Amino acid sequence: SERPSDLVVNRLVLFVVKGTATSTHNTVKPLILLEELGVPHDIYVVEKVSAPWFSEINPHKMVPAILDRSPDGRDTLRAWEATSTLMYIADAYDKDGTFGGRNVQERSEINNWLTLHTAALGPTAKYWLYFYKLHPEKLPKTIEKLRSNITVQYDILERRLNEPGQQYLALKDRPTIADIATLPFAMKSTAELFGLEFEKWPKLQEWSVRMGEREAVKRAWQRVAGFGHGEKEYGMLEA
Amino acid sequence: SERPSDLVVNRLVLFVVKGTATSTHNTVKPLILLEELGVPHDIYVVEKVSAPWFSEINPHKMVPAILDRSPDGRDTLRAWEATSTLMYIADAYDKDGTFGGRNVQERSEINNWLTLHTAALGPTAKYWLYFYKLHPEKLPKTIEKLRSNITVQYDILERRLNEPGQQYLALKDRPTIADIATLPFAMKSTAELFGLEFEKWPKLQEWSVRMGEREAVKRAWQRVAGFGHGEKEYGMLE
Repeated sequence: SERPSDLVVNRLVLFVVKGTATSTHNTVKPLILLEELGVPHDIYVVEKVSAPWFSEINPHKMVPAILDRSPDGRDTLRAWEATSTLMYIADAYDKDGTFGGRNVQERSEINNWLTLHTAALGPTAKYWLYFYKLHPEKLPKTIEKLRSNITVQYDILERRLNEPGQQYLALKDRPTIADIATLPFAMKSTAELFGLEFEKWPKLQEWSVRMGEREAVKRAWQRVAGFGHGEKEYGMLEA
Repeated sequence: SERPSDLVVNRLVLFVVKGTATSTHNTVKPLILLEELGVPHDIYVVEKVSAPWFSEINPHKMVPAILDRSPDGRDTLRAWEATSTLMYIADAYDKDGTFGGRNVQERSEINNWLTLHTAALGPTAKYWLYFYKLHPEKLPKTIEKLRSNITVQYDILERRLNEPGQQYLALKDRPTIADIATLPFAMKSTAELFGLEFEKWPKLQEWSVRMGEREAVKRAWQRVAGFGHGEKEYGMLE
């Protein structure tokens, strides 16, 4: 379980895999927040998440994961699970609470809508994709029930965004880590993958377009697609 | 929607349902942290989580949920989703970060092991229980794959608790909201429900017992079992 020669932690390192339509919807989450805050970071493209050295970073053996220097720069720390990477980046780099929440009131709603995604739509979408593509046997009654549960989550988000002045999920005024966490599983392209007509949730669709127009979000989607298709296929990408 | 006349927010209100074997595994989580920190609170036993007035508090229409006064008293705050209720209580009441984490390094590990439960074991256990008991049709291949996924999660927790000096999931020295979130789904009674032999994860079983011996945890289990079975069946308890 020796670390590859090219893995060093001089700044925040974000672990990703080769970019595909179905490999980027969790890794893009911390990348959006890094781009929003302009955090200096490296990208490490993992060839095999099953590799022992990677399990020492993330024992759940998935991307995204982060290695970073401690605030005083003496030690190294780690974040894994997409929602945990958002919480870490906000803690370490969002001192103004622009995306993390400035007070107990803001953080109460951010944590409600962030946790709703982490517990409900996120894992439901993950199980849908697993049974749809990865499970050796096709289980259509299971796939259909998971698809049905996704529409129930879209219904909750739609109700929220129909509330007066509610331009984003947590706060009225600005997007937060709750919006960043939800976006990849609540946009037209992902809805079409699930076999859903996204137009049935108009305020949710409008919200997805508004999030999509943010320069940091555009930069994140642009970059995450390219990782592992460049000059260097695997390992630490050239800064 | 108009609230019941007995629903007033003079302090933290924890929304629960009548105590049964199958109704307490999520509501016990915020109650453990309230007992650990000695947070003043009220208990509201919800008769119907389908009630329109309740969906104004939690749009996911489940317990636990919280109403509380904002620190400055200007707003009524809400928390819903079991993990969010832990985050809220920690934010509002855990001044020293005893359960929430005192520094960026502590919080990085607490949030890792808390989110593992929120995203992996929690929803996996929920889907196992749904397909096992609630789904009109029995889908054994789905139930078996979910049961398998539970054993993989126990394997991860076992690995962690085998690391030198790692007495708790997040921190070596003390339990955190990560441990509180995990306990209800990683103890002998729950393992037995899943048809698993909990002895096959010895360090995880030792950890569950260590958590279980805490006075706050004992009080929380006792109280959550009893809600709705005292003087009052539904509404604000006295």
